[PDB]
Amino acid sequence: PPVHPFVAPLSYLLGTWRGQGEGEYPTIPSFRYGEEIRFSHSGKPVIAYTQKTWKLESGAPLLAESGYFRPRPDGSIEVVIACSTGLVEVQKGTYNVDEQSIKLKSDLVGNASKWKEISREFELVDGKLSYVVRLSTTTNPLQPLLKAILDKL
Amino acid sequence: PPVHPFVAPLSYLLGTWRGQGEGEYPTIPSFRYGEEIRFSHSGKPVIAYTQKTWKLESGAPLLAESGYFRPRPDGSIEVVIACSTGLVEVQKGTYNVDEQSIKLKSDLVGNASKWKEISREFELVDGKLSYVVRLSTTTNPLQPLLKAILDKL
Repeated sequence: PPVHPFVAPLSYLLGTWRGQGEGEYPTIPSFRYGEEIRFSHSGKPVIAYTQKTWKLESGAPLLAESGYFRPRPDGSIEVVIACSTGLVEVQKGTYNVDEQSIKLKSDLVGNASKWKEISREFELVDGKLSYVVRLSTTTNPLQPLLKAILDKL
Repeated sequence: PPVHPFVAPLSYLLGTWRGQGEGEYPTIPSFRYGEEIRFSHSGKPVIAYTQKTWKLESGAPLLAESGYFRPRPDGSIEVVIACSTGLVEVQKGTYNVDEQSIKLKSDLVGNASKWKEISREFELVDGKLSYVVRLSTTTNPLQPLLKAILDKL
């Protein structure tokens, strides 16, 4: 399967990333986690995304997500994600081929009444995949929650 | 690892299913598709679901979806799904251990303005997994869209 021309600008994502991150939020005291993310494709104008996080010290599973990245040649992109916690997300924004970055704001957060906005920003930095996830809640404004850096395998 | 007691009632699902199905809807002329579904778990109170469909005759990929089945011992169950078409779904309902059936109605259909409600009912019949997906849209009431029957591999 060749990479679809719609997906070609993001082909640096494709493969298996592994690394580690940190969470902290006003409500949640800080923590570290292992993370693995696989981007794959089947020759269509879509990238499939799957992800898992585990306890850094125990290797005991925490969360999983899966979804689909849908980029379009005008630089816009939508991402739909389902989480093992029972949450769904519609994410929208842009990608920049120069910066090899992707900036997303939730258009919808579903099945999580307390969580308002979620943004996710990816960025290839030094050949490693980085992201910041931000969360806003009923009571707390939008602010970082998760930061990670992963090596491509 | 080993089956969480919450997932235990649904352990028949676990594995890879392969079969075919049919789509028809007032707007859409009838079509057939090949379909593969994989239910798996990592010992948590959740079943991961991934699915793909392809053209019966050509073998060309059509859609894919992924998400999570979350059953609870009160017989209730919640399913979240992300689709390669950029849709998300929150499904809610019940499973019946006697009938080996699962009946879900969407609590939310996300990023698909014309589609209002999607119901999904599964049933193990004769060792085969079979389902009906129902759709209502802005102008059409709820009615079958997809019917499939899969063999466990």
